[PDB]
Amino acid sequence: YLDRKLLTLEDKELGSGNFGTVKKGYYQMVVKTVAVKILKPALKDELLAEANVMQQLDNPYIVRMIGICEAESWMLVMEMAELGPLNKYLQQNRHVTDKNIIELVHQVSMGMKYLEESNFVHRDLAARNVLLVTQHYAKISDFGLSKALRADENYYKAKWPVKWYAPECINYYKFSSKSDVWSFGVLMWEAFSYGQKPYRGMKGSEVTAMLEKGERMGCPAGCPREMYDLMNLCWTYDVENRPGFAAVELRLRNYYYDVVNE
Ligand SMILES: N[C@H]1CCCC[C@H]1Nc1cc2nc[nH]c(=O)c2c(Nc2cccc3cc[nH]c23)n1
Repeated sequence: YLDRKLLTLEDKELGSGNFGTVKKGYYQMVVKTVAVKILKPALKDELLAEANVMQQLDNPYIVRMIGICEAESWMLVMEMAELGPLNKYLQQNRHVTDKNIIELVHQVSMGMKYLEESNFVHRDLAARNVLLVTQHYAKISDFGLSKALRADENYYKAKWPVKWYAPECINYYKFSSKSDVWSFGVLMWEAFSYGQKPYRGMKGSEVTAMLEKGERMGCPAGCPREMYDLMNLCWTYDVENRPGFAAVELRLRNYYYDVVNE
């Protein structure tokens, strides 16, 4: 699809994953600054599946794909989020206000509400997969594990990011928008913890044991009671009683407007 002659890549890598590297580039559309996933048979199919998901999505809070290019390696060219991953940003900017964190996490809930309405499951929702366009504009990224739900099912049956996964994912291998809501609760905890890793010092098996005991991570320092209450609701054990994204986004929206009033 894209013309390799129209793409100029920077040598430095922004990041990496088993897929390969993420590099900054420029594409001749005006010129568009881009982030490019560069592959490093199954990997090619995985990148094309990621591209196929992104092609179907159109929302202000989800990273846009520009196109694909088959050159020195398969490349997935996407819009650039200049400020990078949310967890890293907050670790480096410890004075971002609680109001600003709520604004950003609410934007992610708006993107996830759209994803749920579209019947896609993200399956890797975590602060490392929320990118900042500006200090006030967040977008969801990294659709490599995402799936388009079948017309007749509300779940996808499957190394996993265990600390972000709901009990039904671990126990029954079933991934739904409600499974993404559980991950969104962990993402909220990460955001209010300024990008600290969740379940510090614990093995995945210890986390599963902790959750089975009805125990949950505590309230981050300075996190508003209302936001902690929402994280706990996202962490409802029984998938059937857990809220969907419409309910989560509404709670965040109303709380953000309350904060804005001051
Ligand atoms: N989850 C991230 C981090 C883990 C590995 C994978 C990596 N993935 C992505 C996917 C992306 N998709 C679309 N646009 C992006 O900009 C982008 C992206 N930018 C990005 C990453 C890291 C640092 C910086 C600094 C500026 N931009 C950065 N990182």
